[PDB]
Amino acid sequence: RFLKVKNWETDVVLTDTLHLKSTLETGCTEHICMGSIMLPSVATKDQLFPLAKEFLDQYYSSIKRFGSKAHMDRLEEVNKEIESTSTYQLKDTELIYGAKHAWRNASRCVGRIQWSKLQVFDARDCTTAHGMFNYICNHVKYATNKGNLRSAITIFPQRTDGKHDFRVWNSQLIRYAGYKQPDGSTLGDPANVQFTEICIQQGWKAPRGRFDVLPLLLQANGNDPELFQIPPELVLEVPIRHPKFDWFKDLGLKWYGLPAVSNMLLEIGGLEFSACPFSGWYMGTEIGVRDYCDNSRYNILEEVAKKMDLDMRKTSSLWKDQALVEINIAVLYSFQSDKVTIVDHHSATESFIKHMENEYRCRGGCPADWVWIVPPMSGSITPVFHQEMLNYRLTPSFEYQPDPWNTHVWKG
Amino acid sequence: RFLKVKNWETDVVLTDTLHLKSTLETGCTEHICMGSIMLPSVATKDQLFPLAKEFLDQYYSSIKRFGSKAHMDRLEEVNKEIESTSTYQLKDTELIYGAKHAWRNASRCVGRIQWSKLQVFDARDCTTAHGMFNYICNHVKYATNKGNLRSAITIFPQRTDGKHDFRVWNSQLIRYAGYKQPDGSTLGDPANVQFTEICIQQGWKAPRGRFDVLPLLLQANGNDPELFQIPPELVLEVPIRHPKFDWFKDLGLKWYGLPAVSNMLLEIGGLEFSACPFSGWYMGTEIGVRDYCDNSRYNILEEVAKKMDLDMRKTSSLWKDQALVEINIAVLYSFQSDKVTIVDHHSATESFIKHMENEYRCRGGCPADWVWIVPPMSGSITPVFHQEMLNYRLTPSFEYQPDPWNTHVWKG
Ligand code: HEM
Ligand code: HEM
Ligand SMILES: Cc1cc(N)nc2cc(-c3ccc(CCN)cc3O)c(F)cc12
Ligand SMILES: Cc1cc(N)nc2cc(-c3ccc(CCN)cc3O)c(F)cc12
Ligand SMILES: C[C@H](O)[C@H](O)[C@H]1CNc2nc(N)[nH]c(=O)c2N1
Ligand SMILES: C[C@H](O)[C@H](O)[C@H]1CNc2nc(N)[nH]c(=O)c2N1
Ligand SMILES: [Zn+2]
Repeated sequence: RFLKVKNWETDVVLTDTLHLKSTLETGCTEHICMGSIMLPSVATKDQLFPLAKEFLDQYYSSIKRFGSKAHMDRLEEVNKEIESTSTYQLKDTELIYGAKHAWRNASRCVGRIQWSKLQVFDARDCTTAHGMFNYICNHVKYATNKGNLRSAITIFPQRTDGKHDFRVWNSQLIRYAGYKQPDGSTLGDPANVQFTEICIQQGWKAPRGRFDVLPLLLQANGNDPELFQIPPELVLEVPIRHPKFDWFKDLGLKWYGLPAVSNMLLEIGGLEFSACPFSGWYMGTEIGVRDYCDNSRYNILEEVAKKMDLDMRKTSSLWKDQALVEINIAVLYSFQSDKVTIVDHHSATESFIKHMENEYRCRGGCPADWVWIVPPMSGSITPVFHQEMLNYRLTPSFEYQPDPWNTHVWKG
Repeated sequence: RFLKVKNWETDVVLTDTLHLKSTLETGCTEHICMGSIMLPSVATKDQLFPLAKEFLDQYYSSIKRFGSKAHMDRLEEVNKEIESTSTYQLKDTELIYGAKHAWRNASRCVGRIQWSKLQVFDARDCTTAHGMFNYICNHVKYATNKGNLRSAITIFPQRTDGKHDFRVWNSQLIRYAGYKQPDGSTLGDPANVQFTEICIQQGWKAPRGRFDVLPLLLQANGNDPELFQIPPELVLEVPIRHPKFDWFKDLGLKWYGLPAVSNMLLEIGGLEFSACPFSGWYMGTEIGVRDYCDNSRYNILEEVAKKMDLDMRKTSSLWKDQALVEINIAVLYSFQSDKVTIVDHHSATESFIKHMENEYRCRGGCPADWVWIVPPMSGSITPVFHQEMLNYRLTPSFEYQPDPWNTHVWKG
């Protein structure tokens, strides 16, 4: 009832009781562990009050007024509004708390040491896709902050019935387009090929090149979504050069500064915000390992091996690893020389260990998904590899949701 | 009741029903996942017959005679012997099947494609520590096979009462000694420091150097354990050189050829074999990443960085990664140039994916522990990073057991 997580590189032990607050289910059972399944898995007014009460009880317990006068009245206020409207509305302060804690509880996030420094943009007065575009542009500009990146989230109106849904159809505000070829291969980002042709469907005019920034596809209040192109002055990009290999520029590689995921659902006291794009800054490996070196992504280990004078015949020459380290020294160096915020997987994972100690101290635990926290290269030389982690689903939370084109009752 | 695991680098999907046979518990619940906990957690004659029956039912179902004449008689034979002796004895063939399947079910093992080619040495007639030494020496010689390594396991008598236990006190048959220093630091292998002084306790005379092979500490039939030194001609060692950097020899590094874990418990039809050393061959990373570059192990990233002309001031120069790749090219190259069997983490993980497909095909699944299967470097450029895995505990199995010095009722 009070479980222990050990670190095996430092012999450090912490005791988890925060998992007792856990409510949702993990997909694991007593006889099966699903901690490597990628995505394991309309509401009524009955269900809504325990979720609202539970949330309000932790919000007022966090401003040091649990069960006090303001809390019992807010309880009644929301109870009455859920009887009346079969839903309710969060205070600005409750929205900001809920957002920061959804991040704080995101067990797959290695960057959560920053969770309390999150800028919450309340876009709950938005009514149209143009309104959404405007809010998103201000989000991008604000979070980019000329390379001194700042964490932010923009929260569009919550789901009501279910057919009046606000959705960003992009999986990230800033993504490079993916184009299939005659010979089957892929220019640009193979991840986004289907989306890059959904945009062409709704009317995008593709500049069929490499690092072409995709347009926004914004659905407001359930209406069919509409295309908007982010002003290119708002999309900050870092050209990737190496601090030794001058042929690295000839590779002609660049990535965007702002990782801003836009396809997930924010849940706060039973309220479902289906459009809530949030951004931080990149950890180096997400670009230099996964974006660049994934087989089904940019898949550039070919060239980086070549130009380095590498033994590509033998699988065991570790030419794949050797080009992988250089690519990540190059993204880091390129980003830092342009004063664009980036964190290397060593500093980010040490920060997470530090963050984990803070959580267990003042909170009683820190839900963490080892499978996602360990970086996708050099795993065991980072401190998180050796750190046992308990994963469990606290709320408020970010949750996956299906892509909107699989679910949307179209009409136009 | 019929779960699906997906690969996300190939979009390949397999269906797991083998988990329905699963019996033991995983440590996870519906509300907590412990898949990153390192070690989560005397028998009676009542418990023994279902375990014996279950095992016999799968053994006879494997030689294509399930429920037939020989099976129902063997059932009765073991039933009668568990009534009589409150235990029982495995046939040579049942022992070999049980052993191979404990390996086959070891969800943390990436090398299981070889599980059916396991050499089972039956040492159940052993009575003394000298007998154990003899069996172990023949094991080492056989499995080493002059560098053309062969998988093997030696199975000492099963636990009976609990105070007459056969145990190898070494965690591996071949381990380098670890000596603390005046200035606190460590010569040799810091992992084994406590064992390296337990040997000195029982009378070892330490050649306090680096790669000093430890003596065996063999406990037979519950008696106090005794020291034996493996003939050095039986301990095959690979000097580590790099195929580019001639200062790599000056590092003066070597590892033993034979990974042969000796501290675990083999469980077969409810029978507990507390001493069952088993060996295969090293995957490169266990030496070049964990053994060499772990903080609390040989911790040699210092020098390999230095001699390479590396920027060690900045954490973000990825000097740690850069020395790590070279070290692993060097272990691989050194082992292969000496015709000593070694497998690189690329081939071993591709083989495991191939093996996984075989299992789901002819068996209905393959218990796999993602946390342990993904190699500790370059995780996402190997195919297992992108492979969802269901972990569950089948039997026969290898299980952890406490170190014998924490449990042994001494007397001498
Ligand atoms: C401030 C800098 C940040 C860094 C360095 C960071 C780092 C990461 C990384 C490396 C991942 C793994 C995702 C992948 O590998 O594809 C991740 C996931 C995640 N991040 Fe953070 N992040 C940051 C900010 C944020 C913010 C501001 C939020 C929310 C407001 C957030 C919420 C999440 C969530 C919910 C996930 C997991 C979602 C899933 O299940 O896929 N992060 N983060
Ligand atoms: C044939 C070559 C083999 C290779 C390349 C191999 C590879 C590995 C690796 C890399 C690990 C992870 C352990 C660690 O990282 O410290 C492992 C674990 C394991 N291996 Fe294999 N292995 C081989 C043979 C065998 C054999 C012959 C057996 C049993 C008879 C076996 C049973 C196990 C078990 C039970 C574990 C996990 C034990 C635990 O929970 O710590 N392996 N193996
Ligand atoms: C705020 C943030 C910052 C960052 N630096 N990186 C992030 C990565 C993801 C993310 C991206 C893709 C996938 C699916 C494929 N891996 C899961 C994710 O969590 C995310 F949501 C948010 C991120
Ligand atoms: C047969 C075999 C082959 C190999 N090539 N490697 C192996 C590694 C381990 C092993 C070693 C240490 C630990 C604890 C610290 N990691 C767990 C293990 O499973 C093991 F048992 C067996 C192995
Ligand atoms: C199969 C596995 O669940 C999947 O590849 C996961 C593993 N861990 C990950 N970890 C991070 N940070 N990002 C990912 O995309 C993944 N992918
Ligand atoms: C904390 C974590 O459970 C621990 O470090 C595990 C992670 N995965 C591992 N995987 C392998 N192959 N070997 C290990 O020692 C470990 N250690
Ligand atoms: Zn689990």
